[PDB]
Amino acid sequence: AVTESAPNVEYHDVKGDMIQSVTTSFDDTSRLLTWTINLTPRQVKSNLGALVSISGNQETRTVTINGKNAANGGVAWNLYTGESVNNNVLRITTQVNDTGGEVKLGLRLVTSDKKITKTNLPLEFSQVAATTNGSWDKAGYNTTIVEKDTERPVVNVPSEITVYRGESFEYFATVTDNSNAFDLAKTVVRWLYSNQPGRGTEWLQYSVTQVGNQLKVRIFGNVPIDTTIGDYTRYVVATDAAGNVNATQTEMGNAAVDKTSVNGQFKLIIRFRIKTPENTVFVNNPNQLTEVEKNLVREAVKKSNPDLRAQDVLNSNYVTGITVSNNGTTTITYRDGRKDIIDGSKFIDTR
Ligand SMILES: [Ca+2]
Repeated sequence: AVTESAPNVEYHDVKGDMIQSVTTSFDDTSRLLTWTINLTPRQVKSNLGALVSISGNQETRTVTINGKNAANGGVAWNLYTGESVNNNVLRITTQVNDTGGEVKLGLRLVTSDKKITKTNLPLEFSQVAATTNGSWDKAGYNTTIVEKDTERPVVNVPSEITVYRGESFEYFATVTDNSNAFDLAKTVVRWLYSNQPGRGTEWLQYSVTQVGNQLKVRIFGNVPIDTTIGDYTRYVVATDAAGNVNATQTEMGNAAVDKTSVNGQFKLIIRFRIKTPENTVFVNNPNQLTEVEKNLVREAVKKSNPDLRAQDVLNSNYVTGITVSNNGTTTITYRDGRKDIIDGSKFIDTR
């Protein structure tokens, strides 16, 4: 990624008459730094010369003057020469090391109708007339470049997010990073296969905010009353400013196949919200229900839970999935093997 910036002015000779403005553009992929120096000499002349100093954390790659590669005059300072035009640009590109930190650029600039050489460059305004006899400038700039960030961001998400059919939910994840700088657009909640909430869970929504040095990820939505009961693996995948991700596409795929976990993974569990019958079932002996009575009990649980479909229980069969004990305690075993238990005494009276 790129960032375009304007560096600090460390020093500038008030008697300079060339530099119009300086900007910087850093590419954090290549870690190339570009210093752009816009020039409007009062005395254009034919030739432009630039004595360039850079901090030890940079090493020069390219220097262009008026769009063309500058002749390298050679050597703390290095001479570059090229064409002088009234609206000119000197562009200096450096490789920044891995550390980054404060970067500096120093400049001694001239125009001249003479060939500009290392023996004839003036070091101060007062020596200009006797040497290059044109325009002159003298400045130093500084700015700060981030350290190379190779450490992935870390998501903290509940290991399990449980939601209920017919109800809304809201959970929260957090992301941190050593750089404390993130890419919120590339921070998502998704299933394995694509950047989408996933087939069967299209209702899964999220939003991302930066709160201080953390990301706050809201995971929320409304669960349809007829969505599939069971569990799903989903992933919080966050990207830092440098482009590091907590879990890569390859890693997610391996984790899904091997049944292992990645940072940011959670299990999304969809549950039915069970309701105890309010309608009383009357039995002969509350400790030994007859088979006829157990069927009354199953029907009453079905009545009190009308959104519980055959396909929602074990083996898609109400008789298999809703079992009733000798004391009328009812177990509802769902298609996924999870279960709810209703105490029989809650809704069973002795006749
Ligand atoms: Ca990082």
